[PDB]
Formats: sequence, structure tokens, C-alpha cells
Amino acid sequence: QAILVESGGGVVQPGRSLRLSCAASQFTFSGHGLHWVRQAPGKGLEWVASISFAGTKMDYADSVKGRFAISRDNSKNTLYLQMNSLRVEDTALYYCAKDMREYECEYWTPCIDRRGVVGIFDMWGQGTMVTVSTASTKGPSVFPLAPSGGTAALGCLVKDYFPEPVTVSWNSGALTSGVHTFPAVLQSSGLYSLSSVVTVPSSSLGTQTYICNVNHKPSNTKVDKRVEPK
Amino acid sequence: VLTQPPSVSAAPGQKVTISCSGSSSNIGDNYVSWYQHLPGTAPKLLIYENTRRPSGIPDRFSGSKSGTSATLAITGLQTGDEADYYCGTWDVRPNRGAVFGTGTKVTVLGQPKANPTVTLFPPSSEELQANKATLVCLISDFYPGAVTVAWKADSSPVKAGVETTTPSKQSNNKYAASSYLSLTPEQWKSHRSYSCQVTHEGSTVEKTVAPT
Repeated sequence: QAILVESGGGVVQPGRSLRLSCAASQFTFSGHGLHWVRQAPGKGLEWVASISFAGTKMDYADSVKGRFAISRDNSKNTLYLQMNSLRVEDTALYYCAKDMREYECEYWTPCIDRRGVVGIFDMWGQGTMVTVSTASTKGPSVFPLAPSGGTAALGCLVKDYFPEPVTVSWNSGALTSGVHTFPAVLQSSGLYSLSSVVTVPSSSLGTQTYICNVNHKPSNTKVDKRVEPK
Repeated sequence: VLTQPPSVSAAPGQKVTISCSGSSSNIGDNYVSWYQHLPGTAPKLLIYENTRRPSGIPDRFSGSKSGTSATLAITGLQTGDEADYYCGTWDVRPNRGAVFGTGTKVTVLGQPKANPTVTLFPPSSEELQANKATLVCLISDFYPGAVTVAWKADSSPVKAGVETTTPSKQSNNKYAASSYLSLTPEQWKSHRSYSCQVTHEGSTVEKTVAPT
């Protein structure tokens, strides 16, 4: 029944501010408290903030204390997260979450009922990604991974690009057998790298051409690198 | 801080249990929820108030609590149960928020084990010419999708400049992974040998490379 849709995520520099929004639908928004939770790449869930149904109680994790502010607008069934003084360590996928308990305002002058949240996250959105980095937009350098029963592996290293993602094809999409493109790794340099690999008949080498087609929209680049036996 | 083991595995139809152990301040007099999370989707409430389920989550899932150590249990394991599971407690009692488990990855052994094939590429001449050096270790055709990688330079363990990806499913439903070792051209040239050692299900497969 209930639906939550986060927006406002992107790539930003440390020290700047960014506001996230969550559009709630198909339940009585004004009657429920709400939560923000984040998951940094390849890690667990980490609670960031909560707000009670009447918006009178606000709670934050000590890691975001003083920097983040949670708010709501019942008129728009929207939950907000104002993130100021952003740090690289704030990089994560941010989820909006509804709290299970429904309340009816019991104290007025508008509602300022102080009954807090129960803390059971009964509905979650798909989340919005926030990336905080000192890096600037940069297309990849593409380096060949040369080969050398009756099979050989070859690929291309797509290195030092920012931000995600890159896409990879082989021979303009005519070669799709045995191809595997790996997830990206984040180097200490703050630039991403990944690799794509294909296994091909060792017999065809020296005659058959294999081209790695790399695309990085953020920097508006298309690279077509040849990978030969050498 | 709610601590869970990193992983658990079992064949289909079998039962697994995931424990969430914590202190007496967080757990002890607070209820415990459980959340399922499939990587490409929104997290999902499985259990709340220790043992209650928000249907239609099936009774194959059950929760319990032993003073200060909650336990999720999953019977009749099926493919669709493969996900990350987290416990969580709310201790705004007062002013302290929610805490989540660490948590735990559930694997369903749905095919026989396959040993990894290891391919180690040295740095390309083109890369050295760009004043960089990267060893690329590609691992393929293994199941289950879990491995650890260890790099060595002249038989000595190397941790610096190492990056590894979490195993991803190939088109043939086995897994692949990748690991990188970043060096300078001088480093690459100043050692006689480098090796990528992949451990999968207690056994190791190793490849070595050297300048020329």
C-alpha cells in the first residue's frame, strides 16, 4: 500500500550543502513519524535521523549532529533532510523510512503532540545516492589486457574516471559471449577503476579484431581501444 | 552496537539462524526488529517486537530473544531468501536513536561447488608509458560466490594499494571477482615476481607474473 520516493541525490564537494526530499504516498503521512537511514557502498545500514509524527521531536546520530536537520511538510506529504558541511564519509545511498505507529494529534496550538517514534521501519524507499568527493569530473584512461582448451582471456582496464558509471561493450555489441564487466573499485586517489573481460577462441587470435568500447557520459567520452596479443 | 556474524549458508530446504548480540543498554529492555535487504531493492521489515511478523511475510521466518541476544531463524530456505539480514533496536530512551546489526549475508547452496579460474595480467606497456602500473587479477567460474585474495611481491605479503570487488554473478550463474594491485613503474620493475592468490572454500589457486 504505502509508497516512499527519495529525490535530490547527486555528486557534491565536501563542505557544501545538499537537501534531500522524500515523497510519501498511499498512507496517512500526518499520522506517522519518519526516518532517514544510509548505506555506504559495500557496508551496513546506519541510522541518521528521525522525526515524530507532529514534527516536535528530532533525533540524530552523533556523526551528523549539528550538520544535518530533519523536517517535514504535511501539506506536501514530504520529508526532508538538510545536509550541511558534507564530508567524504557522508557518501552513501540514503533511504526514507516510515515508522510503524500511527498517531492522532492530541495536543494543539499546529499539532505539537510530543509522543515520539517507536522506531520500527515498516516501509522503505529505494533510496537516493549521495556522493561526496574532492575529485572533479574525469574520463577514463583505457589500457588493454592482452592474452598469452583452445581459449584465451583478454580485456580492458578502465582506469581513473569520475563519477560512476561507465559502460562497456565489445566490437560494438556484436560480441556478447563470455563477456563479463566487473563492478567498479574506488581507489585511495578518489578515482574509480573497473575491468571488462572476454574469453575467446585462441585459434582466432592474430586474425580476429577485438575492440573495447568504453563510454563515460559524465565527461562525455567514448573510447574504442584495441586489444591485441602483442 | 549490535554484532552479527558476517555470513551463513545452507542448502535449499534447510534451516539457518542469525544471531544479534548486544549490550544491556541497547538490548535488554528494548524490542528487536529484523530487516531483509536484497542489494537492488528497498530494505524490508521481516520481524518487529521480537517475534511478530508484518504479513505477508511467511512463517518460515521467526524471531526470538534471550535477554540481550536476539535470533532470527529461517526454515525451508529458498533461493529468494538470499539477501543481507539486519537486526535493529530503538533506544530513544532517551535521546539515543536506532542502532542496526552489522549484519549478515545469507547464501543458499543451489549448485555444486566450482573451483575458481585465475587470470593475472601484468601492467600493459601502454600503461607503463602512462607512468602507472596495475596488476589485474580476474577470477571466474566459481561457486559459491565468496573468495579472499592475497597479493605478494617477491613472496612477501602486500596490502598497500590493493582493491577488490565483491563476487558478481556471471551469465552462466557462476561468479566472478576482480582484484587490483597498484604500483609505480619503479616498484613493478624493482621486484622479480608478483603473485595473486585466491582462496575459495579453503583451497588456493595462485598465478604469478614478472617483468619479462
